[PDB]
Amino acid sequence: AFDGSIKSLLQGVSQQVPRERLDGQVSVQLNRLSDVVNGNRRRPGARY
Amino acid sequence: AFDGSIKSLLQGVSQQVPRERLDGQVSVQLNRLSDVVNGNRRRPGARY
Amino acid sequence: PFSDVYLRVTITDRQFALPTRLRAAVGSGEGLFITFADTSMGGMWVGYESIDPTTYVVTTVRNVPDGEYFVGLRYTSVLSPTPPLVRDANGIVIGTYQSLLVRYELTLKDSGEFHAIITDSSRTLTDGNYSSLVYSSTELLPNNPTDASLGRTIIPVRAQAQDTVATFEANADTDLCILDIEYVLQYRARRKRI
Amino acid sequence: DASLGRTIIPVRAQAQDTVATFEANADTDLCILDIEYVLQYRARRKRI
Amino acid sequence: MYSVQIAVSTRIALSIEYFEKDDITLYRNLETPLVLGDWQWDGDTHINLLSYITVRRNTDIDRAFNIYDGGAAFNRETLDENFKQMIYLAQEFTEGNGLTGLYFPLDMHGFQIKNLGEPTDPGDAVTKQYVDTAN
Amino acid sequence: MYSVQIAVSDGTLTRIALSIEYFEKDDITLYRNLELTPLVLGTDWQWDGDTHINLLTGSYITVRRNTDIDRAFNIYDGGAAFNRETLDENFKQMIYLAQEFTEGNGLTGLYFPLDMHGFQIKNLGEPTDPGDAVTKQYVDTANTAQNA
Amino acid sequence: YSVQIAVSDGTLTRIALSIEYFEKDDITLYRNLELTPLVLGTDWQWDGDTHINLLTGIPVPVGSYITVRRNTDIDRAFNIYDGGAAFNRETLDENFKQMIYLAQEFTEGNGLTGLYFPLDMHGFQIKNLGEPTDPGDAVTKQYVDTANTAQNA
Repeated sequence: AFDGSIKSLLQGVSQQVPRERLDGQVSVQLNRLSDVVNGNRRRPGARY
Repeated sequence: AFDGSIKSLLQGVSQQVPRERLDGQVSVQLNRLSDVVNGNRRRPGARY
Repeated sequence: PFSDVYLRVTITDRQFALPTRLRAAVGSGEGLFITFADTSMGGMWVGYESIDPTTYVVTTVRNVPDGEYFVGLRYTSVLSPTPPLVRDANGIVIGTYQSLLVRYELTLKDSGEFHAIITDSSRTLTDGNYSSLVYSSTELLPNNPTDASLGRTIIPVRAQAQDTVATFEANADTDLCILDIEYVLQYRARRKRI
Repeated sequence: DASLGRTIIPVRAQAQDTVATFEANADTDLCILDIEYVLQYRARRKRI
Repeated sequence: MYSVQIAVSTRIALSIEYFEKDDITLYRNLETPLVLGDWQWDGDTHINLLSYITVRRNTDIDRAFNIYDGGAAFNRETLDENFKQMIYLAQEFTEGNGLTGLYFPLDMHGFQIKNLGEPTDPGDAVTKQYVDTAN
Repeated sequence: MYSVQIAVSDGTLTRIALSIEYFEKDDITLYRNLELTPLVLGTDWQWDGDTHINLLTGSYITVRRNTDIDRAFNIYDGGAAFNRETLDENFKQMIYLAQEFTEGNGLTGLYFPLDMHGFQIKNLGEPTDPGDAVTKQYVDTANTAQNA
Repeated sequence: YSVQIAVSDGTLTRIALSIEYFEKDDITLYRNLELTPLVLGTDWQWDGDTHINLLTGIPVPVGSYITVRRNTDIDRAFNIYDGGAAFNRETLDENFKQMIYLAQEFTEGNGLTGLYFPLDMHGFQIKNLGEPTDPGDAVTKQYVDTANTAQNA
């Protein structure tokens, strides 16, 4: 058995077949942030 | 066990997660100098 | 707090009046959410027991002291990675139909319990809650938030690599920050390449 | 229709003296993601 | 005693503890409980009446007071309250407060039963009833 | 009430609908009318839908619930992730046990003299063994025989 | 779980415990059919933590038996967090084990000591009723039969 690691998660959504997606693209994102420095975390709440 | 060395200390402070910081950046600096040629030493005193 | 269109309100004797701008949403399936607003326990979830249909008065769960609190609505934070790939020296892709995925490794900077679902072309494989906070961590105390400053989680898959879909949900007061992802891949070539 | 699968075809002939075609004129699609082959070549002297 | 107490001949001093004033009920002379407003509360530890008197305590059993799945607060007071309720339930059913029958035969291990009442319908008889043969 | 259910079998009972709540399906048992030997699963009754029981060899049927008493269900190991259901189940087990015991379902015997402050026993049953209690009927009807 | 009995053939002098407990204060001895426990320090001793040694009438006559009983604290929980108790895994495991023990003791009839409501036996029978000694006792069989047969003539 072998191991590995996904390069990054900072290129947002994509809809191409997995053979051609660039490095960092993901399949689904919703109510998240693509923030650098802090990572791929949740968005804050909306204030009234 | 293995060994290693930090590349340099001449890029000042940063606030990104360690995965993404560039080479040479540090976490905290105060009353220091980022001086080349002489290294990362303390600052001189203030004269009246 | 982790809620939408939230307002501040005072609670006395485990009762308060529902603000006007949330009556319409809660009446159409939206989920009411309450949180602490002050002191060390700030940000923690609290629940309710009933809502009077005529006066819109709300009664909270037992043992909540008088003070300031927030009130709002919930939302979800779905995410779904992309399946791994095998790539040789020159960058070509190989083994799309001859590889099997065994596991995921997740590193989290801060998080609580979340929900994970893994499914295949025709059946479900994995399901249930996961967390990175254990019973022997000093981070777990009463009257403190239930979050861990650093941890890891492991999830089994046991299926073909590319015929899979993975999702992670979280709709509670705790964050979900993903720093890195790792996997274990079982692939075995039986002839040289040229 | 099948969401994912594979097929194998034997040739057994000289590599470059061949012609291959794939036809389809029915209600089902035909999407080709990748193609692979098995080649039998054996050098008997070093190169230089 | 922890769940019940008995007074033998105006005022009754309660020594037991309770969660709410609704869990307390009264009975008189091995009787239907006395309807309050026959008795009424006078302070948090005295009962005013409007032979012997018995007091019984019965905490709620349908549900646990705090459910952490339904959003119950995660602090010390809820754990303490849950543990106290659990201990109170043991104090209650340990003394046979609510027992009213059995569905399985009972073995006394050779001991004896005392202070039994006379039968009216076919049941168990006391020694005195059998002693009164006098033929 | 909570842990015991009964069902009269007047010429028609072939299925029974459960009204009690149980921790797991393993805790259910059946007795036919008064026999002390429980019915055999797989030959006289079979589960249908987690809320219905099918009968295979057909008066009243009785249903019993008996939760485990050997251990607490969850043991909090030092490497187990924290959750709420793991506490809810433990707190539920104790309430189930208390409900079972308050109805007298699980009692089996005594090692002390039983005290009663003047109450009675109603459905004592007919003594067979020499070391048993005597009902009013047994003694009353015996006097007539020895009074011919 | 909570009760142990030993029947002596004429040489019983030592007993090996086969039941667990929280503290040594919970154990007591009652001989065979007496309503008074044996006095500690004059009738039996603690030997280590696994054996009990008799001191008075150590050779038990034939047919007599010794019984051991257990009773855990019921007044309060061992650990109260609001009273300064630390929060660990042990403080929860012990709290739950305390409640388990009280159920184990009750299911064997070692704890119940009274009744306040008439019972309905639903047709079941009592077996070992003992023998009457006072007018308020429940007369058992083989006592009515002897009395009735003793006056046939």
